[PDB]
Amino acid sequence: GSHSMRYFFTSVSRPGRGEPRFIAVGYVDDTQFVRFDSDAASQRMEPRAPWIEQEGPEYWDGETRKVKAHSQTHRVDLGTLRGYYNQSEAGSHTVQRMYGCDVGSDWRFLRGYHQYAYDGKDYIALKEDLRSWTAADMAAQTTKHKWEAAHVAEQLRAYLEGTCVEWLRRYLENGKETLQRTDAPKTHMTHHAVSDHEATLRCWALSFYPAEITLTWQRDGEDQTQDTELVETRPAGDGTFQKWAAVVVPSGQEQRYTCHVQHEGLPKPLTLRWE
Amino acid sequence: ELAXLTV
Amino acid sequence: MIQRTPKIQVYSRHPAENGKSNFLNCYVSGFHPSDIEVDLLKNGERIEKVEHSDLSFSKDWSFYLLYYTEFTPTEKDEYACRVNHVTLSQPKIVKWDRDM
Repeated sequence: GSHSMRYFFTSVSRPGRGEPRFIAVGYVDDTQFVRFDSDAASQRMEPRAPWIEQEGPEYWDGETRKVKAHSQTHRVDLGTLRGYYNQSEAGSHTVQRMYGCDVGSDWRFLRGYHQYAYDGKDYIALKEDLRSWTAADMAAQTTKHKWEAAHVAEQLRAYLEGTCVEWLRRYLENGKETLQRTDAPKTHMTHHAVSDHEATLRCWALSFYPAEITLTWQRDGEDQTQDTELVETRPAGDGTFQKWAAVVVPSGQEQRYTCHVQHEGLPKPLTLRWE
Repeated sequence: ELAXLTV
Repeated sequence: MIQRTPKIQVYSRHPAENGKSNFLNCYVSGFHPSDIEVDLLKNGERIEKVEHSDLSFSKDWSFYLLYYTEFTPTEKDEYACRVNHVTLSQPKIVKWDRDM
């Protein structure tokens, strides 16, 4: 039902090895559709989904111009942040920015976001009202003062509520086959002895889209969350995702253990059993 | 499409 | 400075069947900073024709990358992924286990 458009930007300083590395990617939901890499030969925003390829030369020219403008902004930021934190010339540092919009099942605006991190920690974020800022430390307060005086939130709000939502609808429409699909997980459990008295029970979900999923183990109906090993949801490489959850149990107790799968493609949550 | 900022 | 260790998974796109073409993936997620060395290994040697995804990150700012190559599993050939990152004191090798 619900959809998102998000752009992700990463800039990394490399002191005495030239200019910072800048990478930008754009996603609709869990499907990537554009990239820019500062180190690549093309110096162009490039398509990474079949359905964006139909956009004409104005789009590619304008996206390339805007992405380079974003890059230059982060180039300046790396210098400014080194000053705010009294950091030395030599060490590598990382700025990240993410922004975009969520829409509901009816494709109307739900939420907007515009968040920044420095060296892996929250730095400054646009609040839910898109009128004010959350600044994570004293250096980010300096940025908040400058962004309040420059009316930054007002310019961001118009994009996030309007333009972002308009283009997300266009992409959803043009990529309908890919983007407005739901692939329910194909599920099973595997059993393997680890000794003569214990077995690994691993619950699998394969071939699903979108990536959001919940896999849980119960013992006699009680959640086993501290005893569960749950791996990160991972891409199969074909546009679908995979995940597993495992528990190690005493041999003979298999029938007490059930795996539970929730996904938007399932007409009902599934319970998998060993009997 | 991308968004008109420095810290 | 924040440092987060990569979580490494090595796996095939489809269930592995000897003699049937497939894709070998090494997915590294949850790491920070972004500088990372990832190689796919065939019988302990680096595979040359390896592609990767564009650098992206999660809601918690940690990075993720997918490295991948077309391959055809056999009985004898052993596959692995070798990862180095500032958080690892030495490169970490995770073997492909097709019976999970």
